[PDB]
Amino acid sequence: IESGIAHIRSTFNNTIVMITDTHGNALAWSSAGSLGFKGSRKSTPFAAQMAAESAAKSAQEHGLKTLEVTVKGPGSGREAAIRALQAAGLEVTAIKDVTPVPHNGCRPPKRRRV
RNA sequence: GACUGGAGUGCAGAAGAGGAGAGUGGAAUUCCACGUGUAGCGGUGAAAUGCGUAGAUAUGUGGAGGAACACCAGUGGCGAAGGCGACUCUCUGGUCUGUAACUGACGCUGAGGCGCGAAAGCGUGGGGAGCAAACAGGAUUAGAUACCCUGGUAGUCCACGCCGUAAACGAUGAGUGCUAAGUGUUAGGGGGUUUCCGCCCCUUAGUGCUGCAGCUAACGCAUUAAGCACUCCGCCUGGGGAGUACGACCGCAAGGUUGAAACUCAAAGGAAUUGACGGGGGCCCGCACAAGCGGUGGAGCAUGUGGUUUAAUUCGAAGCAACG
Ligand SMILES: [K+]
Ligand SMILES: [K+]
Ligand SMILES: [Mg+2]
Ligand SMILES: [Mg+2]
Ligand SMILES: [Mg+2]
Ligand SMILES: [Mg+2]
Repeated sequence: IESGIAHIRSTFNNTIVMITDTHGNALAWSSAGSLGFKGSRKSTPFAAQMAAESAAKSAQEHGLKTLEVTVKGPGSGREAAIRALQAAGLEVTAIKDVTPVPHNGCRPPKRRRV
């Protein structure tokens, strides 16, 4: 009711933004597809902003003033999404990383055009 | 017979992902269960196949399973090479530095043999999370038995045993000595100075950069020589056929090692130079685009050209650069 955590999964294809409680129960989420986009336009900072805003202004169901934000992936829309979450009318307390880095564990798939 | 600069042992130190075994750690991919949780996720140049209201995607908790080990990590270390990176222990190999104690040429190479030997692959039995040949579906395309997407078996991992190939490459055989420098870097030693620290110089074995002589067809090599010399081995004698055929040996097999001729060609090739080109880069320009104006292509006619039909339909011009 007072504070939440935001998880953004930004990738070179789409941006998901989920607002949850600090001990990890979902209240809301959104993405560019639920926002109404269909192609590469999903992958844009504008879609990132819009999905962020929809997420936060539904998170004001049970209400909050403060967010801790956690950013995942190489998607370029993290700046726009964080600006959205600051400017929607919430006090983003801190930003942090969820870069899922293995210490050379399981290997990636192949490069493209090979 | 004698000696020690080679070679080796001893003695005092130093580094190290050198190898085998056993055990061990946490990231992190996947999966199982459970909450929260609502309609998308994924992917592309666009998509679609596919997963998803029988509830995902995500988010947290806990658990299972295997594979590889970020930072350190560096033209840095070690190793004969292949290659070796998480940690600890055990068992082991080799290298360098200093000494001049010890032996006293005991050495260098090395046909034929013996072993090792990336990855793929083969046999048996496990394991199999990811990635993934083959394959299926979806796109692409003129077609696509491909690139591209979603899935995915062999495999990849282990034990044991085979296979013994490689752009297995520094495309540069092992050994010895000699022939200018400058500079990093690693492991050591010696000395001058200084409170150690720190700076400096000399030297040993490595590893890299740049360069003198000299060599080289040149590119370039240059005390880590492709220099100057000696020993030993292996290999070459135009291209292709052909690393084929016969033969032998090895191999469960796949296939490997050894290795020709007939026939055919008049070249094949290396390095470098000048251009031209480039679905390479960079800089600059032109109505070249873009921004705009008005037009052609549509209609009718004039003209020219083509094709044709003609006794003849004179000849010439033919992408830009022929066709009022
Ligand atoms: K096997
Ligand atoms: K190699
Ligand atoms: Mg193998
Ligand atoms: Mg224009
Ligand atoms: Mg007209
Ligand atoms: Mg004419």
